[PDB]
Order: sequence, then structure tokens, then C-alpha cells
Amino acid sequence: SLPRPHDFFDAQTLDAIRHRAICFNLSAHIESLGKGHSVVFHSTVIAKRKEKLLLHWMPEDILPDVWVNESERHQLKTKVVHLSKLPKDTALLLDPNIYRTMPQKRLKR
Amino acid sequence: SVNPNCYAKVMMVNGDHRIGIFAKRAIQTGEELFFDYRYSQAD
Amino acid sequence: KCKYSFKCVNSLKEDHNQPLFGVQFNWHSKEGDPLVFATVGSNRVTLYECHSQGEIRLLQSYVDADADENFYTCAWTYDSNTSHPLLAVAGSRGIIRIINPITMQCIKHYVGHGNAINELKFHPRDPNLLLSVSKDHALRLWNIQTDTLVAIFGGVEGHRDEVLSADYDLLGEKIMSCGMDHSLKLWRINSKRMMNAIKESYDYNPNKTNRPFISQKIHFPDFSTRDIHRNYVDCVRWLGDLILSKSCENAIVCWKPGKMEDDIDKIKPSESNVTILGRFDYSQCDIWYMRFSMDFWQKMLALGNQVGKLYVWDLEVEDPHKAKCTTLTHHKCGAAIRQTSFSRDSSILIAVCDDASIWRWDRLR
Amino acid sequence: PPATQISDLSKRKPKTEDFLTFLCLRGSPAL
Amino acid sequence: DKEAAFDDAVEERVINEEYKIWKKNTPFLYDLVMTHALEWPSLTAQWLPDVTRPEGKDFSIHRLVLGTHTSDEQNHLVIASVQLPNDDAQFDASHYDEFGGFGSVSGKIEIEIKINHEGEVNRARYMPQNPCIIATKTPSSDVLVFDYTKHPSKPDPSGECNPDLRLRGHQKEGYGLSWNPNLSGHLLSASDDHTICLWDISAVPKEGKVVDAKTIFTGHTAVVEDVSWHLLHESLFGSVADDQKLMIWDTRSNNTSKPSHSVDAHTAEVNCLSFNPYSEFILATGSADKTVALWDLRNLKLKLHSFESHKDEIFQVQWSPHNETILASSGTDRRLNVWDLSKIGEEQSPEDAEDGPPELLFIHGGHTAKISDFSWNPNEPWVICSVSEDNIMQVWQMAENIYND
Amino acid sequence: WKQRRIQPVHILTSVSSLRGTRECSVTSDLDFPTQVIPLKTLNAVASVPIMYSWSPLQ
Amino acid sequence: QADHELFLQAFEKPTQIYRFLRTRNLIAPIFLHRTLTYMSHRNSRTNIKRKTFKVDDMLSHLQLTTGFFHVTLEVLLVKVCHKKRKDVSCPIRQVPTGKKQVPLNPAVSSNEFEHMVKSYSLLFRVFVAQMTVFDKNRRLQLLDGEYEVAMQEMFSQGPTLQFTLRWTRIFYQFLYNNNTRQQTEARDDLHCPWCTLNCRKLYSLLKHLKLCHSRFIFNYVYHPKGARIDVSINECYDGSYAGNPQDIHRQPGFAFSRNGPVKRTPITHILVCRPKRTKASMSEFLQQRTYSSGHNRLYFHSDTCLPLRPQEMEVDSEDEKDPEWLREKTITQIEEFSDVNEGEKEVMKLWNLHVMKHGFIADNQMNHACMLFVENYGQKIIKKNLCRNFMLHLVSMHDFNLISIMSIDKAVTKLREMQQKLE
Repeated sequence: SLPRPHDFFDAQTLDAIRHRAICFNLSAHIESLGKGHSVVFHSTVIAKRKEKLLLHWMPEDILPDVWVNESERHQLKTKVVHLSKLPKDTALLLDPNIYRTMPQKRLKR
Repeated sequence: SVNPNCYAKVMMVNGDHRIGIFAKRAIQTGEELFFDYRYSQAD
Repeated sequence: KCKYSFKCVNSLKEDHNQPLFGVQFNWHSKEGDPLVFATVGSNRVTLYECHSQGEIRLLQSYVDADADENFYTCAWTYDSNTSHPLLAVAGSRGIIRIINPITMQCIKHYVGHGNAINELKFHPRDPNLLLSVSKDHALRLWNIQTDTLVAIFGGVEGHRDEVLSADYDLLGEKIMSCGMDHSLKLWRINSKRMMNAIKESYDYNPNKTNRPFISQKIHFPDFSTRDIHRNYVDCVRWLGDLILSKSCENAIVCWKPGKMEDDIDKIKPSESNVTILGRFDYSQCDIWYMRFSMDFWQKMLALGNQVGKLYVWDLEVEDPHKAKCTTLTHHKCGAAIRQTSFSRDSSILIAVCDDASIWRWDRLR
Repeated sequence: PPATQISDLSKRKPKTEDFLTFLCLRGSPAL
Repeated sequence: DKEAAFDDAVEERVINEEYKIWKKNTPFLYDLVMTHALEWPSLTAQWLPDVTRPEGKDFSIHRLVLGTHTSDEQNHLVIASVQLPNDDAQFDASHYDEFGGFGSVSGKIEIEIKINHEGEVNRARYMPQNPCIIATKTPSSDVLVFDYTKHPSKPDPSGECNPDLRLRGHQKEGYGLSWNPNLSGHLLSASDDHTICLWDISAVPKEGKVVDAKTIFTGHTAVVEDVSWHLLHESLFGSVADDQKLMIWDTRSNNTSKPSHSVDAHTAEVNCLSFNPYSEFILATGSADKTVALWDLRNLKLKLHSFESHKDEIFQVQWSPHNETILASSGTDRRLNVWDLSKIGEEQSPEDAEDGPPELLFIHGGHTAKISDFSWNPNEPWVICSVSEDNIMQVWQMAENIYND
Repeated sequence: WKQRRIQPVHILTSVSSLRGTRECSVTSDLDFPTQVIPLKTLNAVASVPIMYSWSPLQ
Repeated sequence: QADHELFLQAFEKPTQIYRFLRTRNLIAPIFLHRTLTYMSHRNSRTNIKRKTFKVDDMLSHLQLTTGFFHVTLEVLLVKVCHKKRKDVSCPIRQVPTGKKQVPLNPAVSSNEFEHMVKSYSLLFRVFVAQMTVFDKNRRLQLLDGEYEVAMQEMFSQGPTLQFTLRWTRIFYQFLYNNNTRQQTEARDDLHCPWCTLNCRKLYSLLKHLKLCHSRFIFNYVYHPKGARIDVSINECYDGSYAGNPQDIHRQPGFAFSRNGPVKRTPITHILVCRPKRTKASMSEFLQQRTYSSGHNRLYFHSDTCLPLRPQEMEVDSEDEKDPEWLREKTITQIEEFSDVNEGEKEVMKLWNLHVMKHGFIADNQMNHACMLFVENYGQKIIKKNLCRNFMLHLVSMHDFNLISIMSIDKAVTKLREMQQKLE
């Protein structure tokens, strides 16, 4: 019979997808400690409250930095958040391979 | 195919033999045609 | 005996480790610009740049292993609008890819061949004319500048079998095409129709007109012969006004069309008695699909050998083919050379084996 | 039986220095 | 830049793979899957209310107005003939092939009238009172009104057929158009020149080759991407532009610069606007802020359950006339997001919240390019027709399994 | 040939794994270090079924 | 090991491709899996439209401060926004402050902020300092309490400016053409390993895998303890280009570039006619016959392998009664005669070419054929002066019937005008 016409996907973008996935895993390890369905991150004490603390997370506009109590920070320094609950404002800035308009450069309107 | 949509019949025109291709059924627009090779020498 | 003496500088290898067919030097490079060449193999083409003092280096390597592709030719050219070197590659499936090593991006892809493209050559007067001797029992002339099929040589009495390679004259006045049908027919480009079609393609645009490009199918060549080579002929060239065609007869016979006195340009199409003058003879070179090449000044003609030996022919001297010339041997030559290429200046030549392992030589000068 | 399927299979898209150690850094793709 | 082209290629193949995946869930999500690719590329869709189901032909005579979006080859205006499976769909019936339940051979998508056009066709809004008159929007300053019956079929090898009604009131390219269901005529058109134009039409004078704009609504600073009337009440309509104001304009108010409703309703560009006949108060609007939000006519300052589910500019919203608590929205995200209010302000299982907002119910993902128009079927309850810029016109019905009891 | 020059082809060694993909292994047989170059993969094109040339006739 | 390593790589590559495709599906799914009528296990929310839409309304100061620990400094604001259509990147506006002669290793908050802007943040310079003032989820951050805010190079041991901040048993079997199975378990109850989907039971996973991951073919086999599911890439996988076929063979830099409008042939497709809307069956876990109409493909030119544009569909018959090579062969054969005269050869070539190019088969029209020579070639016969040869040839047909004496007279008189016109 006639074989598959042509694999339009993965002709050239397979390596770009691997690079993006490598960057994502190295930055967040969401596939390792994020349980696959949530964002894994590492926190550090950038700020604190004279008496709470600020376990700021490294990825900017990906895993938001929150404010927690001193004992609360010392216990749950790392917060794991589902991608479903991630904000929609910075999700687009998190990675450019999720949704970007292809033909919007011209025509469109 | 075993169920062609066309058939061949040779007709003698003006003292000459010329093969004419004829449709077996009402063929709708734009499909891939057929012809039973068993009719010809090369089946 | 010849007044030439080359010396090897340095070599290299390739990632794919596959046979390499298409190889030429960048003869279009002028003084000052370091010499470069190209080689092919598997689905990954590789370039290189080897400096003086016996040193070699690599610069680029493009892979096209998305499908089961394969490369056959690496014809060199250049783009007048950009003054950048170009490298056209084709084979296997039959897509003519025009790589641009400077920007490392593909430029043009060409479809329409019924089988694998076997050879490629460029028009000396116009760098935009590439001759593709396709395997579909025909030969094709493409116009890269306007992306049209200028002329489809073949028809009722043309290319009974696959056309392997076709060359150009000293000025490109006449075209000969060796083939697999024992044919050496000279599809001349001297008729007025060919020039008119070339001009039309020069001022043609597929967007402008709805109808396709009206190609010219040359069913009948301006001259033909079937008795010079007993077997199929794979390489052809134009030694001056004579013919430098080559077949599996381990000889590049230097014959002339017609009788011994009649002009080639005025030979009648019905002539059936050509005359042979001489042939350069060697041994252990009986394999098929190999390409030979002379220099720019025609004084040095070279052909590869499957054993590994290399030959250079001195043709600037008087008289027809004679003497014994010089044979070049390399310390690391074990495989089959598929294409040899000198430089524009008589200083540098590199042979390429069936592992994309270029061995570059430098003449004493 | 490498417990969770992710920890042994999804370590193929990040198949370089992004596996975050764990069983992925070990012989997860192989036996 | 090389990176931009690389990303565009990656996203193009990603969209292709997503569409190929979406094809497989056709039987388990919808009821009918009809998609016909117009010869002249699709840019608009509509639904003429003509219906006829003769005895022995269970299919109803269905007509839809397609578009023409090629560069320039004798630009046309295509009207195709479509069919519906009806109650006796005859899934197999040992006779599926035309099928025993509907037309499955010969005139499945047959063309009826193809009048030549001069330029592009943007909208295909017909007069619902008299389905014979069909309008068209062109890049020129004038709109085109045709008549598929008066104009002959089988166009000659020539273009720019005279439509006998050219409404020239605009200046720049037009992109919006809507008719008045209650009153015959009153075609409102919104263009890119920051204005919305009104043509009275109706009692068109004989040999009306030139028609001036009866009224012009130029109150939005930026380009109005769509203007739609209120389905329940014909004395008022709504306008919206890039200035982030899903305004509502009341006709015969003696004020063409200040809209009656000045609710911003967003912060970024807002393009779409519609209403609902059954839901006399529930509305919808598409926007750049990806925050299509229902609004109440009596209480519009407050925000209802903002269906924050889009991902970019939305160019089209509409609500189903058949039901009451169903709306829809499509835009540049090549998704026709169908809204639902009966689940607004309510909770559910965690998996239900993971799927999305409980209020949002359906989203159609069978497009590869930007959606330019979509419409429900007036006759059939769930049948939806949506078009994009990939030259694909689809007719489909959302599954009735979910809305049982 | 000597009428006009050409643009100097520096033949620069591309980049050093710009996309983080596989790199070339040019293991020079002579005593030279192996050169590494990212494999700049090129896009593919749709093929065509094989056939031969035929003579039109009526 | 050689073959083994190659097989491992050639199994990974399709598995890896599907992995990235599913992670993209994991990152952003396309359609709500709850609307799938068969996937009733998950998202079993209440379905009661009694809550009609008519009930819509009811239903729906800081005082900071010191010096670095190890100099005029300024505090700037860094703002992240939403990437709109006009601007590819999010606009950033900077609102810095003044400088003070703070001691080198020995503040009152302003109403700069207070919905286009996503968030408000402030960054110090002491010589840089980056902080996360506001979370991306509008969560509380940079709250009250004095802290030694460390300054990033280029509390902590690094330099800081002390500021008193205040308020405001399931078994999977991966396969490829039945090569070699795999052994992977499950994490969550009926969780899809590729993309996270907590199916409540197999009724939201069984056909979900097939109808949502078309790249794989699933053969559920059931397990005594749990559910056993196999995964293998479908060989056919008609996932090629699904748009305009004219962009498949376009030149690089223009293929699939979706630059602008392209003409295409009409096509009608239908593949979901009428689902039975029946209940679940176990035997289902243990023909399509799609409908197509019209021209849904790209065509080729007859002479060569060159593709035929849809604009070239008008006639493009490429059939000819007298092809050019036929005329050339006829001329060559006529001029190659060994026992013919020059005028005889010329007139014979003329008549043979006329007969081939006109394809006369009608016997009576053969008489009219003798007239046709006058219609077009009269100037050529006048110039070449071939009156005698033409007359002899015209006479040389009564031996085979056809024509008559009257036709001969008519033809001779008709040509006589041409010679007399020259005369």
C-alpha cells in the first residue's frame, strides 16, 4: 500500500523541542520533583520579617515568590504549584512553545 | 481491482481497429479509475 | 616527465563515514580568499578548509537524514546578485538542493526528475544554467536564476536509456551527453531555438503567466553515434574542439566528429563516420559512475582510480596524446576516489575517497 | 518495575544534564 | 530573525499535529462532522433559513453563504447546497455510501449560484426577512449586495459582475456587517476606519448602482473590528474597537459620537460583540485580554463569571438562539469557545476545576488558521458552522448527550 | 576570471552548538585535533513517484 | 551493541517524538476531556439545568531605612506586563528615585503604584539588587519586617541595605511494530503517564488514549489485579500536511509559509455520520469508510514529473493529432527518399504534412481536401513555383478514385490565380 505521505512534524523541530525540554527540566525539574503535573522549584531566603520570611524562588515569572512565616518558611521552603493553577499572565512568558500566533505578523485584521 | 469502474471494448472504425475505454458504472467526478487486467493479455 | 609536481598537505574525516561522490574545488575563488572545496556522503554533506604548511580544518557539515536521502553531486557555482559561493547537491530522491555555506541555510529545492540525478555541470557563460543528467532516460537543463526547466533534451530519438553525465565545450558552444544506451549524441546548443528559449527563460516569470513554462523537447539530437564505445559511457568532456569522453573502456578517447578534414561546426546531421585520434589508457579503473576533471588551463587532466592511485595528464604540449605523464600516490589512500579537483591556479588539488576523507595536495610551483 | 512510569520514561526528552539526578541519572534508559 | 522563523515553523507543525489529533475525537464529541473546502478560499459563513425536506428525501434543503479569499482569479461569491441527516440519520442501515439518511453522494456540497465579485468578500450577512438579498464586504469603500436568484449561474470567464446594489459609504477597508432581524434592511457595517456604517437598504430604489450611508457611527477612536445588533431589541446595538470599550449604541439617539454604554469591559483590545435572544440579558465579547466575560444589561458595572479561557485576540462571539444558557466565542486562538452560565458561581470536583472553569462548557478545536466567522443553524438546534482563513468551511452539531435532564 | 573579484569567503566555523544539537566529529587522520561543528540539519521536501519520459500521441 | 544500539535508538526516536508531543499536550491540552461522552468516570459533576439562566445574578504605610556590609544609591522599578498583539515583548516602564549620601559600611514608601500593568515591583542598586516585590499570582510578597536584602553580584553574607520594610496494578507495554514490550507502572489512579490526567476509572482512559493520542495504538487486555494497556505507534498514521496541498512541493522559504491566499480545488469530507449513542461494552475494549467528494489532491503535468497547479486545470489536455516530432519525422522521411525529384519531394512533404496535421478520414472530404491546399499554402506554391508538380500529383489520384475531373479543374484554376497574381 501507499506509505505515510510525509511526517510534517518532527522534520526539523525535534531538536528544538529537545532543547526546550532540557532547559525546562534544568530550570525547574518539574518532571523530577514537580510530579509531572506541578512546578518544582528551589527557594532561598532573599528577605525576611523582623519578629516571617521570603522564600523567593529562582524562576522569575514562572514560579511566583511568596511570603511565609519564619517557621513556615523553614518547614515548607519549597512550594509546588500545579500548572493548572499557574497565573495566565506570566504563563505565556514562561515558555514560547505553548501558544504564539504564527500569521499575525501581517494580514490578520 | 476485482471490481473495476471501467471496461474495454474494441470497435472497428473505418476499416481500422481502435481501442475505446468505456465506464462500467456511473462514475462520479474526480475518483481514481480502474480496469480489469484479466481482460488483457497481461492479467 | 611532466613539469608538474604536487605534494600532500593534510587530510580529515567525516561524521557519517559514507561514500563520497560529488567533489569540486572552489575555482571561482580569487586571490587572497583561502581555497575551499566540498564533499558529500550519506545524508550529511561536509565542507572543509585546509590551509598551507600541511594543515587541514573543517568549517561546516549539513545533514539531511530526515528521509532515506543520499547525495551524488556537489557542483560548485556562485550567485551574481550576492557574489556568494553556492553549492548545489542532488541525488537519490532527485531533489536539487542549493546550499549556501555562508549563511548555512538552504536556498532552492528542485523536483521533477523521474529518478536519481547522476551528474551536474554548470554553463561557463552563465552560472545560472545547471545541467542535470537525470536517470529517467533523459537530461534536463535548469535555470536556477528564474527556477524553470529551460529544455528537456530527449524524446523519440534521444536517451534510450539513463543519461549519466554531460559536459560543456571550451566556450560551451556544443553539449555532448554520455549515457547508458551506448550513445554519445551531441545535443548542440548552437541552434537559434535554444538561444531564443534561453532568452525567454531569462525574461520569464511563472507567476506572470497561467500556462506552464513552454519547454523545448529535443527529440532528435544534432549529431549521434553508437559505435565509439562498446559499453555505456559515463564521463564526457571537451578537449579543445575534440571530444574527451570516457567509458568503462579505461580510456578517454580523443576523437572528433565527422571526417578528418570537415569542420565540426558545419558537420551535417546525417554524418555516420567519425574519426578517432588517441586515448589516454590506464588500468584497474573498470568501475562505473566516476567523474574526471582537468584544470582551468586544460594543461592538467586528472581522473580517479578505485585502487587509490591518481593521474595527471599534460595536454598543453604539442601533438595528440602521448608520453606517460605522472602518477600521484598518497600515504593514506586505500579507498576508491570518486572525483578529483585541481584549483584554478596550478597549485592545489584534492582527491576524495569513499569515506568523505579529503586528501589535499599542493604543487611545488 | 521502576515504580512510577514518569521517572523511567519521561527522562528521554530531557536526556542530558537536566534529569535532576534521581533514577534518571542512573541506568534508566537501559537495563 | 532566524529564531522567529524557526519558532513560526515549529508552531505551524504543532498546530498541524493538534488538528490531526482533534480529528480523531469526532464521533465522541459531536453528532455531524461536515467540512467542505471552498474553491475560492473561505473567509465567511452564514445560514440562510431556507429548508425543504420532500417525501423520500429526509434531508432538508440547507444553504450556506461561503466566501472568496484568493488573490485575484475572477473573484466570485459562492452559495453551496448542504444537507442535514434529520432524525432518520441512517448511520449504517446497510445503505450508507447518497446515504439513506442524508445526501452522501452527488450534490453533497454542490454550488448553486456563483456571481462574480470585484475584490474580496469579508461578510456574508443576508437579510433574514428576505433571504434572497445577500450582502458582501469588499476592501474598497463600497459594499456589495447580490441576488442569487436574479443573477444567473455558470459564470462566464470574466469577473466583477454588477451586483445592482453597491453601498458606498465607507472610506477604508470594512470588516463588520450585521442585519436587523426585526426590521427588513438596516445593514450595519463596521470598518477599519474607526467607524461603523449604517445603510437603510430595504426599499432600495430601482437601478440603485450607488447607495450612500444612511447613518455613520464614528465614536470609537480605534478601528472597530465588529458591530452586532441586539437580537431581542432592534432599537439598539453594540460597538467595540481596540480602545477597550464593549459599548452599546442605541439607534435614533441623536448622538453618533458618544455610545449609550461606556463600559470598558477590558483593558486591551476588544473585537467581538453579540447578544442572545432567549437570554435577553446575557451577552459576550471577545478581546485581546483573553477575558471574554458575560455581562448583564441591568447590571453591567459589575463583572459576571469572566470566562478567562482565551489566549489572544477574539474576533467573533455569538450565543445560541435555540437554548438560553449557552453562548459561544471564537478568535485568533483557532478555538470556538462555547460558553455556559448555568454552572457559573458553583463548585465541582477538583478534576472538574482542573479541566477548566466550571462555567465554560465547550470549545471547538478543528481549525488550523484564524477563525473569521461562525454561526449557528436557525433550523437545527446544535448545528454550528465556522470558517477560518485556511479555506475550510465546516458544518457540525454539538453533541446533545451532555444536556440531558 | 580576473575581471571581477569575489566576496571574501571566511568560511567561519558556524557556531558552537547554537541549538544544543549533535556536533560533527572531524577526526583528522593526520596529527590534528578533532574539529566539532553542529550539524545544521536542512528541511526536507515532498518526493514524487518514479516514472519515465513518454511521447505524447493521439 | 551495533544492531542492539541502533534498535534502541530507533525505538527511542518515535517514542521520544511522541513524548515531546504529549508533554506539549501535558503543557496545554486542546479540548476538555470531560465533554467526551465515553469518559464518564472523570468529571462526574451534577447535570441539572434547573438553574436556568434567568437567575444569573443570584447563581453567579511603610517606613524603611544604613549601609552595605562587607555611596549614593537609587531605587528603580521593574514592571512585567502582558505580551499584547502589537508588541511581541511585554513593555517595561522604569520609575527610579533619588540618591542619598548613605554611610559606606558604618526611607518612606511612596505611592508610585495604586489594570493594564500585571504587577508592580521595585529594585535597588547597591551595584545591582533584584527582588520579587509582587508574585505573579497577585500573592503577598515583600511584606513587613526589616531584612538585610542581599545584592546579587554583577539576610546573607553579601552586601545588603538594611530597610525596615512594612505594610504597603496497572502495567504498560510500550511497543513499536510489536518489537519489545516495556514494564512501567502507574503513579495515580488511571493517570495517563504521557500527560497528567487523573481518570477516575478506565472508562475515562481506554478510548481516551486512542482518540486523543492518535500516534499510538492501544490494545486493552485487562489484568487480574488492575488494568493492562499496551502502547504502539500506528504504522499508517496519516498525519501529513492537512491544508493546501500546493505548499508541499513549494521552494524552501515559501513552502507551508502561509504567506497569503492560495487557490485550491473544491473538496467535501464527512467522517462522523451518526454515532449510535449506545452504552459501554467490554468487547469493544477487547469500518470507518470515510466520505470524500471532489478533487482533494494536487495534480501533475503529463509530460514530466512537474506538478500541475490548480490554475492549470482549465484544459491542459496535452493531446495533439499532429505532434511536433511527428512533423519532423515526416519531413525527414520524405527528404530521405532515394528515387524522388526535388519538386516531387517538396510537394510530397507538403501533402503528407497536410494530411497528418488535418487527420482527414472522410472520403468525400478527400475531394474537399484537394481544395484545402489552396486555402493556406497558395503563397508558398506561388513562391516556390511548384505548379507542375502539384498538377501532376492532383492528376495522380483518379487511378485510386476520389475527386474527379471537375475537382482537378477547380484546383488548377484556383492555383492559376496565384501564379497569375505573381505574373
